[PDB]
Amino acid sequence: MLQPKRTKFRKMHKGRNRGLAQGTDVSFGSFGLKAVGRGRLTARQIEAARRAMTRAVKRQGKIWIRVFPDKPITEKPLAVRMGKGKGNVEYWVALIQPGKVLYEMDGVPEELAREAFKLAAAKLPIKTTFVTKTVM
Amino acid sequence: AKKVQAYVKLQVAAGMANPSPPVGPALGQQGVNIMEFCKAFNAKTDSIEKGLPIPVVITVYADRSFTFVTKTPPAAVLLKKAAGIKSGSGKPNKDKVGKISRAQLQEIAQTKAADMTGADIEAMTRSIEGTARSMGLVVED
Amino acid sequence: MKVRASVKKLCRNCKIVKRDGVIRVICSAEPKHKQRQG
Amino acid sequence: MFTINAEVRKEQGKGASRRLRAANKFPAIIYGGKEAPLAIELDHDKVMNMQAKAEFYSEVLTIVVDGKEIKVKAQDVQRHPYKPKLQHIDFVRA
RNA sequence: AGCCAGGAUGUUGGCUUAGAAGCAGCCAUCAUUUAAAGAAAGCGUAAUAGCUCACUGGUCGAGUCGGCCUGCGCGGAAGAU
Ligand SMILES: [Mg+2]
Ligand SMILES: [Zn+2]
Repeated sequence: MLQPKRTKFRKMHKGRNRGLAQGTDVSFGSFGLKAVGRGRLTARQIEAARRAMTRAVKRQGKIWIRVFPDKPITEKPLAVRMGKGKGNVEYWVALIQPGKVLYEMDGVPEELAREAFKLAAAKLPIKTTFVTKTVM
Repeated sequence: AKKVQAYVKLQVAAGMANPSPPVGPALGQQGVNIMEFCKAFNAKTDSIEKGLPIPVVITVYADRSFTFVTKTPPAAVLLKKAAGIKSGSGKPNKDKVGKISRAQLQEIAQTKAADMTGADIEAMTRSIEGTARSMGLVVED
Repeated sequence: MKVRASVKKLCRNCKIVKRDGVIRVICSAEPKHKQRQG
Repeated sequence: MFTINAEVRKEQGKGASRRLRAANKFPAIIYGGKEAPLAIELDHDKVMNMQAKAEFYSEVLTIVVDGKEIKVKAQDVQRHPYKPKLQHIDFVRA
């Protein structure tokens, strides 16, 4: 699973996930899996989708993961009362706003990339769409 | 003419007599038995060519006297003597193994005068040329 | 009968058909492919 | 050879622009050259269809405002974050 | 979309492979006759045998196809007096 090699701090405030995305254009490949929805992608989800794409294209073309899970998510364990410090870091998420290109791909035909992105999308908790590299 | 009653396309080296083992059970299953090619196939093998496989039709009958009309050995076999090479594929494009001319392929074509329904010399010429550029020996022109 | 929330044409002979408000897949070829949405 | 029919727009700002995009139009701007910039409104579907072609981003375009032709170039495009729509185009006078 | 014929030849192209001529699998993915036929997509065969399909001629005599953008709806949808 992806996670920062180091972080400045172990734990982050929950924060909010308002706003539209920044990395909105296909900037590295020919095709992209854009996020229509708003949510968080765990590192496990990103990895599951990546395995799905990579296996679908059969080690062909090339894949960019435009999102990195850099936010630690704490959980409290079972049977633990509500106070007494922040929970432990269990997993890492990328916050995803609408418009975020999540994955990019090239070196494949558009039909194959559409299939691969469909498999990956099925791995993911947010609604996605298939986008193409845009001239300007 | 008659409708295509029943037939099998499986044939082996001609010069060697009684070619039962290399075919075996395919032909002797529906209409035509074993010992009816140590003469008839040989009665037609001599006047054409010895020592190279020659495919033939077997259009069987209820009357047990099946009609056979043969074809000239295909380019599947012939383009071995003229090129001087036995090997075909394996490395046709990785590093060429066979060498033939256009004239010898044209020769292999002309010997096949009625071998198929063709009216143009150049058509059959490039047909054999395609056959050669397929199996893996570059025709030299 | 495959009762699924996701019913799909599983091959060329499958057909989606809506019967009595239920999406079904009927396959002339493969009876395994027949599906009901539910 | 792309010909785009545009209207100068009096309303500007975020409310007016969102109202435009709700009416299936979208704002654009023409700047560059020597004249003052010209804020226009464009029919969204026609321009979207046009800009589906790479020549739209390469060639000189013609924009007709008040029956008057302006030779421009599509120099910047704002798209919807996730919908296949256009938010805005900058046209530089060509 | 139906219905009527085809759906080929070189070819069995091959390399392989316990068995692959269209299919454990790896290439070339070319030519011929063509109105049209893939070096073959699903089956199917012990590989072959074989059912199709891709594609083209006739009958038919108006639309037809499937993508995106949207409204509303459909399934997904099981609990206890
Ligand atoms: Mg406001
Ligand atoms: Zn089916």
